[PDB]
Amino acid sequence: PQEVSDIKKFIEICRRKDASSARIKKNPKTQQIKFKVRCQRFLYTLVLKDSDKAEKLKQSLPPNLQIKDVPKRNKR
Amino acid sequence: MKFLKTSRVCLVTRGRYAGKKVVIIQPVDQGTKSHPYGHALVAGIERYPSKITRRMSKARIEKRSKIKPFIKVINYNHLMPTRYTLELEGLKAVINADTFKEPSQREEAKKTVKKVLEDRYNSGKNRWFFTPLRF
Amino acid sequence: KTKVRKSTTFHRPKTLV
Amino acid sequence: SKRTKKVGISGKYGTRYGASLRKLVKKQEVTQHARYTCTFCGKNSVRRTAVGIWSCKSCKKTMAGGAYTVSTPAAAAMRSTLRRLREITEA
Amino acid sequence: MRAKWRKKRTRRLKRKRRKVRARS
Amino acid sequence: APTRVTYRRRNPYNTTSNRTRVIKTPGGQLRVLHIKKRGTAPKCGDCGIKLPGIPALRPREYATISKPKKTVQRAYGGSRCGNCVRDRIIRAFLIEEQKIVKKVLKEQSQAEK
Amino acid sequence: AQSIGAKLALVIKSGKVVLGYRSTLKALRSGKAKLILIAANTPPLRKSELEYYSMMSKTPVHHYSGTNIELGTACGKLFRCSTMAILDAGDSDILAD
Amino acid sequence: GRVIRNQRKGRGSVFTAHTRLRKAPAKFRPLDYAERHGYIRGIVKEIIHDPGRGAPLARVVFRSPYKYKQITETFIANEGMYTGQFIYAGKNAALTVGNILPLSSVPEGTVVSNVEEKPGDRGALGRTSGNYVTVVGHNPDEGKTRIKLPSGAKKVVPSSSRGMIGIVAGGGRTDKPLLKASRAKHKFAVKRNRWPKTRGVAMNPVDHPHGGGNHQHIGKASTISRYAAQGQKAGLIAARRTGLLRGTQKTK
RNA sequence: ACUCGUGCCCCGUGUGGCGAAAGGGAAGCCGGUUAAUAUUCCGGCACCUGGAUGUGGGUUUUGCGCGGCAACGCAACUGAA
Ligand SMILES: [K+]
Ligand SMILES: [K+]
Ligand SMILES: [K+]
Ligand SMILES: [K+]
Ligand SMILES: [K+]
Ligand SMILES: [K+]
Ligand SMILES: [K+]
Ligand SMILES: [K+]
Ligand SMILES: [K+]
Ligand SMILES: [K+]
Ligand SMILES: [K+]
Ligand SMILES: [Mg+2]
Ligand SMILES: [Mg+2]
Ligand SMILES: [Mg+2]
Ligand SMILES: [Mg+2]
Ligand SMILES: [Mg+2]
Ligand SMILES: [Mg+2]
Ligand SMILES: [Mg+2]
Ligand SMILES: [Mg+2]
Ligand SMILES: [Mg+2]
Ligand SMILES: [Zn+2]
Ligand SMILES: [Zn+2]
Repeated sequence: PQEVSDIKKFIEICRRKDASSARIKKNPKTQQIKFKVRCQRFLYTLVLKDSDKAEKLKQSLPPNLQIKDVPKRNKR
Repeated sequence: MKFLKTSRVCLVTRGRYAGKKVVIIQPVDQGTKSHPYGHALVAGIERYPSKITRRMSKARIEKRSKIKPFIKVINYNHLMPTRYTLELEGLKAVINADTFKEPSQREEAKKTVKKVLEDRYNSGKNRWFFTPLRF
Repeated sequence: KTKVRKSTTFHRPKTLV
Repeated sequence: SKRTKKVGISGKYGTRYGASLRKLVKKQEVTQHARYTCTFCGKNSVRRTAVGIWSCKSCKKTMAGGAYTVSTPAAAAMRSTLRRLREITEA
Repeated sequence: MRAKWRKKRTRRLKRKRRKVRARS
Repeated sequence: APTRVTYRRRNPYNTTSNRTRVIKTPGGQLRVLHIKKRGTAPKCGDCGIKLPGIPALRPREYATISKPKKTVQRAYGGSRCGNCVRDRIIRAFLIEEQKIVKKVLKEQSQAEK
Repeated sequence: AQSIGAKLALVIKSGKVVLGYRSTLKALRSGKAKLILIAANTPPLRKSELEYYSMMSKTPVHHYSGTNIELGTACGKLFRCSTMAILDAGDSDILAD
Repeated sequence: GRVIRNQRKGRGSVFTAHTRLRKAPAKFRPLDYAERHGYIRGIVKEIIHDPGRGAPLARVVFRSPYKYKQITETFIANEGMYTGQFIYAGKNAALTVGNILPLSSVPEGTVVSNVEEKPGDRGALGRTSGNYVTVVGHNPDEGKTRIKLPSGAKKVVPSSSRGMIGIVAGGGRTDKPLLKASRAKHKFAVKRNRWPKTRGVAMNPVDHPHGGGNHQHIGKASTISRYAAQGQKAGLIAARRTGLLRGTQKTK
């Protein structure tokens, strides 16, 4: 797994043919939002502190991608 | 007396250009603010001309006889002086310690060094300067 | 009159197969 | 603080092998464990590596010598005789 | 580098040259 | 907490290839991990010291890392240390110069007749 | 030869000298050296390098007959020395011969 | 009875020589054109120790006159040689320690080592620590040289044989006592299976000629004829005399 | 290279196999699961070797990269016998 620094590169990663899916994980105790995209070789993570760009970023993603919300206590 | 004049031929001893032979353009026997030691400003050869034979064609002769120059400032402790000299009027004030602060100025200086060194080599003088050292 | 030989070792010649 | 009267380096052998044999081995142990001044660099760092090999810790040179001394009297005499034989006849 | 490594690179060049001929 | 461990492979003997170290797992257990041997630094070809600027790996691992990471930008980049390269350049020049003076002196001062 | 030990001690007392290899080379570069001494057991590559610089700057060179150990003692020091330069001769005539 | 101990050693099963740790044998170069008409030089690269031997060895690198490569040799080291030293070999080499030249190019009284018995066999005589041979005289009309050997004997050798100036390094190794059984054991453990050694007079008659008896004794003369049978030669073979040597030894 | 195997051209001092589940040696970790297997099954997250190959970037207008006094650095940055 690898980390992505800025937002512009993370958007360009999600516009790739081998991008299978994406998900959103939020940690309320430490007030973080994590965006993860599943590619052929690696899983890319982007970490955000605020919450006024998360929905802005969410609508900027390509519409054909599948985005989930990572429920607590995922079933086996 | 003094032998580190402005026409002396020396050999570089350390660095990426170790083993090449250079001609001194301007000696600086007292250290400046940067480089507080004895140093010099030189121009040299990085890729020597290739071997040539009486059986080749004119087109192949001219393609093999070309030089790649370079410029540098070096400590005196990283030089080895020789007994040869190369006094060329084309290299008088090509580098003056401020061309090393602008990349555009470096390219212009090296463009001039190539033109002058090339004509002297074709004339047929200072063959020891244009011959690489085997070590 | 004989051919020149640049080595002192004799090798078996090559023939059709 | 002298801590030994006469046995010296051969005090590791206790009361074994006989007095005369301990003396004879003491003569050879002292000279093979000492330091010698290098002939090439000048420093006082030359020790025995193997039974006939002596090496300098500073300038990294090794030399062929005696079993327990850096040079032998027979070799030293021969070098002078060879030097004289060649020189005073050919020069 | 090893000889098998170098053989692969020249093999690709030969295929590309015959294919670019086939293209032309 | 003071739990004992076992090997994870069929070799039960403590050889120079049965190297292990202890870990603790996100499942709260003490286990064993099997590890390789340490790399060795390349040496200079004249004096035999460790070359600076080059990693220490097992021999097969050098086939994958890029070229600029395996060499330094100088004549005899690998395998010579730089002090030795300085000696070679000076020695080559001085011996070549004495060759010319010995030739000229021998030809002129002794074959003038 | 025999009198070098006498002449050398006088230059130490009156004139000025520089000891060592790095400083001797710097003196030759400046062109203010008048006489250098080279010990017997100095490495032959270093010995040839010193002599080539002297040819360039035209200063005489004298080959001392002792090791680096006794070239230092001849200068009154307590450490070894393999080469040296003389910047000025004082009340001595070591430059005459 | 049964086969005695010194007969079993010729079979060679547990009595062979240990050779894992030895790298090469010590020989001159093969005699060639350069050494017959001029000289060539090589560089000493290392001085090494090989087990089972005194007398350290030297690794020397030469250059090929006919091919673009270099060749590494293994000589025996003379006292005074060092790493980084040039040595010379041939007819026109100089009279310096470590050089190799034919005996016809040396004056009388010089000392050499690793002397060939015949020109080209690469060295047979005087190759042990602290030993040498001495040149005695010449005979130019027929081409022979007289030499003296470490045993004290005299020999005549063709003048084209080669030798190395100096004495073999290794000094006076045999001067200090071994002083311990373990020290002798370590010495032979890298040579051959010959240690320890049981006395024949302490075996049974089936084992050795000195046999048994109600006291330990030999029972007959211990000097054995030269022309005896294998299994009988146990003791002093073809002994000219016996007893403590009082005076000087007339033979030379 | 073959029209298509057939035909050409170089180098040559040397030229077999078996023999180690403790010697040398390319590459995998965590969680879960069965009555009985798991570093092998399920989930997640990686790596190595071999083979084909296209985009992005790099170099070259006078042909095969720049920087540092230096030790050396940088994502690349021709190289047969
Ligand atoms: K590096
Ligand atoms: K029998
Ligand atoms: K033999
Ligand atoms: K035994
Ligand atoms: K016994
Ligand atoms: K008794
Ligand atoms: K008895
Ligand atoms: K194995
Ligand atoms: K099952
Ligand atoms: K491109
Ligand atoms: K670049
Ligand atoms: Mg062996
Ligand atoms: Mg009994
Ligand atoms: Mg019997
Ligand atoms: Mg009998
Ligand atoms: Mg009996
Ligand atoms: Mg097998
Ligand atoms: Mg194994
Ligand atoms: Mg692959
Ligand atoms: Mg190359
Ligand atoms: Zn030393
Ligand atoms: Zn080195």
